[PDB]
Amino acid sequence: KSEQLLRIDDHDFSMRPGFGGPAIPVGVDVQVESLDSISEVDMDFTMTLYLRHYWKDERLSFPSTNNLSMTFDGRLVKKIWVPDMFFVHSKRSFIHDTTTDNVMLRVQPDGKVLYSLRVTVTAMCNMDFSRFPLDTQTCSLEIESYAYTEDDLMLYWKKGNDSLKTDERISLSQFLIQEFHTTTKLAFYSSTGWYNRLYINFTLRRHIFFFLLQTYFPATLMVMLSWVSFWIDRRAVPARVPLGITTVLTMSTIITGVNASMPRVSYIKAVDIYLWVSFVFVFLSVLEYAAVNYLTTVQERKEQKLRDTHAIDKYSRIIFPAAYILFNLIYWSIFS
Amino acid sequence: KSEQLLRIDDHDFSMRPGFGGPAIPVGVDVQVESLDSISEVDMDFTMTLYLRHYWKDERLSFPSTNNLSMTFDGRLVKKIWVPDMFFVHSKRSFIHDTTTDNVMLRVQPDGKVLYSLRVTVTAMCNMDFSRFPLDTQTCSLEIESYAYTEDDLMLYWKKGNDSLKTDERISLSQFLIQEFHTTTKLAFYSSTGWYNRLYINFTLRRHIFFFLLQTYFPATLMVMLSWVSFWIDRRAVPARVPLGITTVLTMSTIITGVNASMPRVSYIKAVDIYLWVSFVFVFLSVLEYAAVNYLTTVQERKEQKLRDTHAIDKYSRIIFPAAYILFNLIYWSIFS
Amino acid sequence: KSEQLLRIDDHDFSMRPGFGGPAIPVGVDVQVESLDSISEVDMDFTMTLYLRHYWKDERLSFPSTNNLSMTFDGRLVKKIWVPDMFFVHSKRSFIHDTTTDNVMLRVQPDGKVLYSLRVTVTAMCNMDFSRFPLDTQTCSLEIESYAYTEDDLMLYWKKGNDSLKTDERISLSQFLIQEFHTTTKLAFYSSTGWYNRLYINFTLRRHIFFFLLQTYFPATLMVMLSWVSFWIDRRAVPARVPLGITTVLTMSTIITGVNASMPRVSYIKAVDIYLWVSFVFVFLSVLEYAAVNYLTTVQERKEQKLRDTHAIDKYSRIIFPAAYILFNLIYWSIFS
Amino acid sequence: KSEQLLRIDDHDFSMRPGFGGPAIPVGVDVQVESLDSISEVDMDFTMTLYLRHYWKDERLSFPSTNNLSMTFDGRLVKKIWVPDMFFVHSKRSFIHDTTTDNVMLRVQPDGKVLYSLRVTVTAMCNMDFSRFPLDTQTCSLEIESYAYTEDDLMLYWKKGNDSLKTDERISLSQFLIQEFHTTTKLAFYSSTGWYNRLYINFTLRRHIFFFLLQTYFPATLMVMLSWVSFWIDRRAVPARVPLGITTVLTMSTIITGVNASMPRVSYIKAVDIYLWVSFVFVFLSVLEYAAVNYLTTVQERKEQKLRDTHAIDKYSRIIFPAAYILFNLIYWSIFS
Amino acid sequence: KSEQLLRIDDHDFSMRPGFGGPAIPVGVDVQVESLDSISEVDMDFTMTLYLRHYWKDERLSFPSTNNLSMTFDGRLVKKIWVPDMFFVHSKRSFIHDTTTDNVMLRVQPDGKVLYSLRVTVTAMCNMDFSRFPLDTQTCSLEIESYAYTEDDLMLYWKKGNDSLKTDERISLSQFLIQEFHTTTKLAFYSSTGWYNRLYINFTLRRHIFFFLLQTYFPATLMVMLSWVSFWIDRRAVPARVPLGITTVLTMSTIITGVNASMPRVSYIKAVDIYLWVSFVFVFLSVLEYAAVNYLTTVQERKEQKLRDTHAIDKYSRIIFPAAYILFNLIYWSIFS
Ligand SMILES: C=C(C)[C@@H]1[C@H]2OC(=O)[C@@H]1[C@]1(O)C[C@H]3O[C@]34C(=O)O[C@H]2[C@]14C
Ligand SMILES: *[C@@H]1O[C@H](CO)[C@@H](O)[C@H](O)[C@H]1NC(C)=O
Ligand SMILES: *[C@@H]1O[C@H](CO)[C@@H](O)[C@H](O)[C@H]1NC(C)=O
Ligand SMILES: *[C@@H]1O[C@H](CO)[C@@H](O)[C@H](O)[C@H]1NC(C)=O
Ligand SMILES: *[C@@H]1O[C@H](CO)[C@@H](O)[C@H](O)[C@H]1NC(C)=O
Ligand SMILES: *[C@@H]1O[C@H](CO)[C@@H](O)[C@H](O)[C@H]1NC(C)=O
Ligand SMILES: *[C@@H]1O[C@H](CO)[C@@H](O)[C@H](O)[C@H]1NC(C)=O
Ligand SMILES: *[C@@H]1O[C@H](CO)[C@@H](O)[C@H](O)[C@H]1NC(C)=O
Ligand SMILES: *[C@@H]1O[C@H](CO)[C@@H](O)[C@H](O)[C@H]1NC(C)=O
Ligand SMILES: *[C@@H]1O[C@H](CO)[C@@H](O)[C@H](O)[C@H]1NC(C)=O
Ligand SMILES: CCCCCCCCCCCC
Ligand SMILES: CCCCCCCCCCCC
Ligand SMILES: CCCCCCCCCCCC
Ligand SMILES: CCCCCCCCCCCC
Ligand SMILES: CCCCCCCCCCCC
Ligand SMILES: CCCCCCCCCCCC
Ligand SMILES: CCCCCCCCCCCC
Ligand SMILES: CCCCCCCCCC
Ligand SMILES: CCCCCCCCCC
Ligand SMILES: CCCCCCCCCC
Ligand SMILES: CCCCCCCCCC
Ligand SMILES: CCCCCCCCCC
Ligand SMILES: CCCCCCCCCC
Ligand SMILES: CCCCCCCCCC
Ligand SMILES: CCCCCCCCCC
Ligand SMILES: CCCCCC
Ligand SMILES: CCCCCC
Ligand SMILES: CCCCCC
Ligand SMILES: CCCCCC
Ligand SMILES: CCCCCC
Ligand SMILES: CCCCCC
Ligand SMILES: CCCCCC
Repeated sequence: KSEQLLRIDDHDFSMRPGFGGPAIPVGVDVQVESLDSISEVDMDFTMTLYLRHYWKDERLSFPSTNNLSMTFDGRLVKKIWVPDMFFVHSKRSFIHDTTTDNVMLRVQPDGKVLYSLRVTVTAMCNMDFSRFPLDTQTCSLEIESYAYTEDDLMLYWKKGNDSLKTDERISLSQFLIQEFHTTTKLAFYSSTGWYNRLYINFTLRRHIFFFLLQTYFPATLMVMLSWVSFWIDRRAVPARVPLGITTVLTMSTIITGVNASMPRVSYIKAVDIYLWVSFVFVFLSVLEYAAVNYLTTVQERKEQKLRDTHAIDKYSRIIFPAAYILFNLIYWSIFS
Repeated sequence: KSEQLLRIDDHDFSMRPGFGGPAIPVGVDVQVESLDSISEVDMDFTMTLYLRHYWKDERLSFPSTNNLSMTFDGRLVKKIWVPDMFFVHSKRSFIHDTTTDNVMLRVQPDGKVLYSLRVTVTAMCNMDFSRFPLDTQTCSLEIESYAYTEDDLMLYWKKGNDSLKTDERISLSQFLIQEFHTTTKLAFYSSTGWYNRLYINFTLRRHIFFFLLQTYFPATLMVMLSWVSFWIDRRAVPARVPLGITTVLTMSTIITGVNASMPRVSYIKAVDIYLWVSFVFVFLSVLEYAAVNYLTTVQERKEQKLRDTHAIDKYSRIIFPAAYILFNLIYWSIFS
Repeated sequence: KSEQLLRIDDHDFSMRPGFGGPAIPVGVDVQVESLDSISEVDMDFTMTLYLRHYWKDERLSFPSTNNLSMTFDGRLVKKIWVPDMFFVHSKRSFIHDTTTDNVMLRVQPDGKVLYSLRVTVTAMCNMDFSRFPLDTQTCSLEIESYAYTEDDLMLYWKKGNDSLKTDERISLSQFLIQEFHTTTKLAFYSSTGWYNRLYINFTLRRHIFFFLLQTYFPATLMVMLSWVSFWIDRRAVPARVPLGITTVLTMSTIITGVNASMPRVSYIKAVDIYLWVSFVFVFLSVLEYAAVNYLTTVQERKEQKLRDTHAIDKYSRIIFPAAYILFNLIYWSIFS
Repeated sequence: KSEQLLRIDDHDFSMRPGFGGPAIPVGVDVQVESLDSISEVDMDFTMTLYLRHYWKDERLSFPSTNNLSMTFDGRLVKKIWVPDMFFVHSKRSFIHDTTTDNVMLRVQPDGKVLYSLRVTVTAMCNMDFSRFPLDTQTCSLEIESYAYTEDDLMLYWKKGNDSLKTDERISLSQFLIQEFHTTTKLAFYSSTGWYNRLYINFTLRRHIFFFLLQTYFPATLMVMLSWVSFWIDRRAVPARVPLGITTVLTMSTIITGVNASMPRVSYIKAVDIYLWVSFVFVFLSVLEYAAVNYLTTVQERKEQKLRDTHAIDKYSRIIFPAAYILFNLIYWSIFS
Repeated sequence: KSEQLLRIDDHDFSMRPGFGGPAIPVGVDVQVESLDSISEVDMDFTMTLYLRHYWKDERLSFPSTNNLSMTFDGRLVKKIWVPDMFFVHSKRSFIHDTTTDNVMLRVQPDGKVLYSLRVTVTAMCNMDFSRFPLDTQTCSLEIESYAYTEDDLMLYWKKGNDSLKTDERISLSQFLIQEFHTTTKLAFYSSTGWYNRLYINFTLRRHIFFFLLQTYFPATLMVMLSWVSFWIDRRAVPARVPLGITTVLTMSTIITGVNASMPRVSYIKAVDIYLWVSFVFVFLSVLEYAAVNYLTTVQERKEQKLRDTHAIDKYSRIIFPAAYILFNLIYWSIFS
């Protein structure tokens, strides 16, 4: 029996290697397999990855006539000491087990150990959508030991920045992913002490032109179309009135449709300001003709009692486009 | 073997410490890690936290030549006595188990024990939406012992109000969170007796300006736009009629769009009252013109058979805005 | 050891108390903790409750110098006999297990046993929506023994109608709950025999005024608006035609919006009849003006070749409202 | 101990009864409790039922001084031989386990065994939606042995067609259920051989009148409303043009609303043909007036330069209704 | 006992057959039962299948007086050596277990083993939607050993291209499935070495005519309808203006409805280009009449101060259709 080469019953595996002395170093490597999904309302993401550990334990040394190592499955894990990593700020996770548990142990003759497993994790990520759709988000995944402080276990990336590998075909449906890198930091708990923590960081961006074409284009077109009425003769009331009222109706339907398809985040975003200012411009163009119609009727009644283009139209033809251009300049300077 | 220092087999661990005498006190600490989500249709919320227990048991004392403690994982729990806490009014919960069970036990040489675990819980929260979107909600999470009354187990907060800690970056997408504090209260069950219960309280609020801009602004603009027809000549029937009918259509589409985007709660809310009163104001503007046109036709026929502005318009120009302003004053005094 | 006071190994716990003789009575109490959700499409509801059992077994009697009882957790269950209750007509259920299994056993010195557990269950409920939104539903939850007939186990409510308790703040978001009571009935299975079954009954109702305001009010307003054209001069064709066609469009949008927000039940309901009759009334008013315009053109052309209000308008002004009022009287007498 | 009356340790229970000889017959009965849900997009249904097995095993015979049988729970199943049935073409399934496993074994003194359990299963069902909403679907649930061919195990319905029972109040929200019956068939696997398979068959149908009223009625009404313009004076251009364009808008909104409420099946169905032919009829009536108005203006200009009802209208008044009637006759003869 | 024929206790089954020598060959067969679902936003598919393994082990040889084989269930798997296959790039999977584990082991007298199990797996699939709805996707399912490299275990298809069988009734609701075939390829890991990998490939396509009729047809019809105004007398302002503005409103509603019914993928697709170019064509025809009306009013004012068809309409009648046809030719040459 191979479990008789390792003196399982001659040693107590409830304590760490080197217990009572200096801390034991443990190295970590990670390979990212895929990004499964992202949730904007719940503010989390899901990832599948390979996790590997490296450490040395003299109690597992065995004699050999050559340099062949021995490989074991998940059944041996319960009989020896292994490091207890967990994912910080996660919501749910599990280890894959088809057709059997995806766990491996490899032991060298001199006592070096490799421990590998395949896991799926959902972790939290705070997001800010004030600048939507020109926003940028940064996310991270954190690893830490649950029960051992830095006095007992020393956690580090095995090969520095070379310890992170990502799949060539990783992609998301509605985001672009870039800038994977690794960092470390020390954390404190008043109950127990200081801990090492490892990080995996990346960035997310959207496709700008899609949102431009879907949202900003129709609003600009409707605002420009409402300016046509300033060039129609003022004597055609049944032509001037329906134009303005139907433009207002169209702008309202567009705004409702746009709201129906965005993530349901209930605070003011950058796209909302643009849409509601355009709605005010279309509203003001209808009141402009109401003032012209009233003053023309007043003059005709006074002339009849005694017995060309109105100035408001001429000034509107200049004022409305200039105001819209000035608003656009300020907006795109603020929001880049 | 470390389990031989603690005389596990020399004691019965189905009974509480101090059995037959005074109740054993147990202290509790809580650290809130995140708020995962909140559901308005089912009226519940989800939370992840650390739970910690403190107590003393002389049966676990072991000799030591120094003052170092021993740490064990979840495999020891089944061999000793531990407190049986549960969450009152909860719907589902679980303990995280990747890469192993997130359970820890630490024993001092004099017999003091610390018991810590990491858990996610879903709990019920009754809410009232009569004043939507100006409503305020209060929620709480409750802890109690399942099998021991106040005569056997004494449950209390370990450090008073300092025993509750919350994450620096706790947030929700559609709510504002504030005012965490802890309380205690005694509960009675007729079948077994009196129990101590612990509480964690917090408050929720919405972003008012977003809802103002999305809902109250368009309705007011449409109501004011319907008043333009009072200033247009009564002889232009093909201009006066379409304006009113199209304003009614626009108001109806806005109401349908707003209804589709709110949580599906089937009773009358504050925002419903405002919207349907504005729909009546636009409705009454169409009947006013119907009366003006009918009386004009009757007068003209009477004059021709025998062989200026109508008073209704002059009165309407004043009466409609004053009534709308009075309604707004009453509404905003009642709903603040 | 506490399990040595009870002669576990001296008795056979695969058989019921009193085996071979009269049936053993078992009493039941239920405390309803919350109603979690209800689904109209799948016709089921979810509930959380406490379940308690009472019976006597002399094999569990133990000597004592006093009258104190002993409490055990869920680990003792597998070593003794317990009743096997199950929920009839259920779809899924589970027992809570955080931080440990929510199971309790208390044994009296004379052998009386109390068995308590906390459970969540989803159960079916047939619903009929023919009278929506004026419908009323009755539901029940049923309890029965799986393997013992009435000749072996006798099941009853321990304290009659006082055995059911409900929470003071139990509520549903879209329903009103009323009239909790308990009942019993005998059931027959041809393979095994007769069984006792216990029932918990309750009733559900809706908020009528919300549905009235959301659905019946706008349709009535639009129907009344379509009658305005009967008072407009027939010589204004470009005002009479657009009014009718726009009213038809508005009614269609209202009907589509209402259908989009109701439960997706694919058969005719009370509200559907009302909406489509109002649609026909608005449709018939457009044909009315088509007849008036055609006859007027014929009359003028005949007179010119040969070289007031039309009666149809006068009669329509009376007939249409009378017909609508008659329809309303019949409808609301049938559907209350 | 009842498990010592049956000589458990004196027999090998890894081999079937009668091993080495003729196949052992096993009878099956089924009782259907409910139909839980049905998914048209994923093409599956969910069912809850009781499964009962009958067979004889002489090794389980025990002596008795009377004719009583012994009852056991699910704990005995692991110690004897039982048949290994499974559901063919299923997606997921489970056995209910509250308050304990819903499994029963009843053994006669002479060795006859009854094995009963309560199970929930999700099974696939291929559907064809070409004739929606006038389509009919057929579904089945299949039962087979996993590891034994017909040379070892003979599987059959115990009581012919009387072996299937259904609940008196089984129903679905959007379908009607009918025609339950049972069949059998032999199947071949190249790796192992022949197997017996058992079937449960039923039929599903829709409510026709609901779909008629929601879809076919409004489209026909709009098509008939477009014919009104043929009877209006050709000189009323601002009355003729908006009527046609608004009818087109109403029809388009109706089609979009109807599409939004159906299951998302991406190929041509029967209702799509009707709606899009009606849209073409409304489109063609607008071009008809564009032709009449153009020819009228050409004639007037020619006569003025030189110094009644148009035939197109007269012929359209007859042609359009006749073509629509003919289309309806063909459609309802093809789709019944 | 049957397990005493196989010398279980005489062998170490933690090591592979032939340890220390050449690699052991393992053959694989697959039968596909169904395709359960597909998610375009999350980019995965779900499959149910049978997996079979073939290999030889001398340690399981047993003497026999005939040539009959023995069959075992999943309980024997834990006592012998079996291959550890897993699915590469999978998100979740499980093995069916109703009414017991769907696992079979059959052993020949000479030591040949067949190992069969039934599993459901969800695997990722990168998709590209640039050419939607004329896009084509290719998918694969991958099988590999978790712990043994090519120096220990040789993995191959048992019968080449004949090792894959698919159900005759495999189908999807919204896709067509075709071209199943198998391949192999070697993969390298820097940590451990070289592995064999097996592939199963297939292709997906859509129903083109459905999307043509639902999307491209209404947009083309509305573009053609906007050309009618070029043939109407320029002096009918209340007929020309409403036609254009209502055409714009109709096109906008169509675009919103189509966007609401497509998968939520946030980048530009082929259908989006066609729809927004058609919207521009309708927008430009409204400015065309704005120019004609202004130039006519200027001329009449100049002539009055001093005391037929306008050319723009004549040229528009030719230019607009030619440009649309040219755009269609270029678009359909690019996207096939
Ligand atoms: C249907 C709509 C949008 C309105 C309705 O009334 C309007 O004012 C809008 C208009 O687009 C413009 C005007 O021609 C219209 C008409 O008389 O009825 C209709 C027409 C077409
Ligand atoms: C490799 O194995 C041989 C025994 O064959 C041993 O002598 C040698 O030291 C080993 N080398 C290493 C690097 O372990
Ligand atoms: C890893 O590389 C990144 C590159 O952005 C760098 O920022 C980071 O400091 C590096 N970490 C280490 C440990 O070198
Ligand atoms: C600290 O440990 C020493 C043992 O070296 C012990 O004698 C001493 O009492 C301990 N101090 C306290 C405060 O427990
Ligand atoms: C803790 O502080 C909160 C702060 O509002 C207070 O309400 C509560 O009473 C305090 N509890 C105790 C025990 O002091
Ligand atoms: C109460 O306990 C005493 C022993 O202290 C016993 O003698 C007596 O019978 C008990 N009475 C009851 C009612 O249990
Ligand atoms: C209990 O009270 C309810 C109240 O309506 C009644 O319906 C029921 O029949 C009563 N049962 C008994 C056993 O008294
Ligand atoms: C019934 O039991 C009696 C003894 O109680 C026995 O003699 C008889 O044979 C039995 N009959 C059957 C049909 O089991
Ligand atoms: C078939 O079984 C017989 C035993 O009756 C045996 O002698 C013979 O060798 C077997 N044949 C083969 C091809 O293994
Ligand atoms: C299996 O069949 C496919 C069918 O096209 C073919 O492409 C492939 O080369 C075949 N594989 C082998 C190993 O022949
Ligand atoms: C058509 C409305 C948008 C006008 C501005 C063009 C977009 C410039 C934004 C650049 C983002 C990097
Ligand atoms: C409240 C935080 C800054 C957001 C500013 C919103 C201003 C809305 C203006 C809309 C104009 C119609
Ligand atoms: C836009 C219509 C609302 C005008 C009144 C403003 C609301 C006043 C109360 C706001 C609560 C903070
Ligand atoms: C049912 C609770 C009282 C709420 C009062 C609603 C009154 C709304 C009137 C709307 C008039 C159009
Ligand atoms: C406005 C349409 C409803 C008119 C009838 C009034 C409601 C009567 C039914 C009341 C049911 C409680
Ligand atoms: C199908 C069950 C009887 C329901 C009768 C509904 C009749 C509605 C007629 C609507 C005509 C506009
Ligand atoms: C940005 C990737 C190429 C897509 C170009 C889209 C151009 C659409 C033009 C629409 C004209 C209104
Ligand atoms: C905001 C007030 C709207 C009503 C004003 C109507 C136009 C005024 C013409 C002088
Ligand atoms: C009537 C003079 C030209 C009108 C267009 C002015 C455009 C303003 C852009 C600054
Ligand atoms: C509720 C009134 C519906 C009919 C309106 C008729 C207008 C009256 C003009 C005298
Ligand atoms: C023509 C007099 C001014 C019209 C508007 C009056 C508004 C009064 C608000 C109370
Ligand atoms: C159902 C007939 C629709 C066309 C009739 C148009 C009105 C004719 C009035 C004489
Ligand atoms: C102008 C003659 C009457 C028009 C209605 C005829 C209907 C034709 C259906 C065959
Ligand atoms: C000279 C014709 C003017 C047409 C109206 C222009 C308004 C839109 C400019 C982009
Ligand atoms: C009035 C001149 C003919 C108009 C038809 C032009 C169609 C151009 C398609 C190439
Ligand atoms: C807001 C434009 C109208 C100007 C009134 C003088
Ligand atoms: C009198 C000129 C008014 C201009 C307003 C835009
Ligand atoms: C709604 C105002 C009506 C007044 C008629 C005299
Ligand atoms: C708004 C109605 C006024 C009535 C004046 C005669
Ligand atoms: C409503 C029908 C009126 C008939 C008058 C002659
Ligand atoms: C509808 C076509 C009419 C043809 C008249 C010559
Ligand atoms: C479409 C532009 C034509 C210009 C004719 C002079």
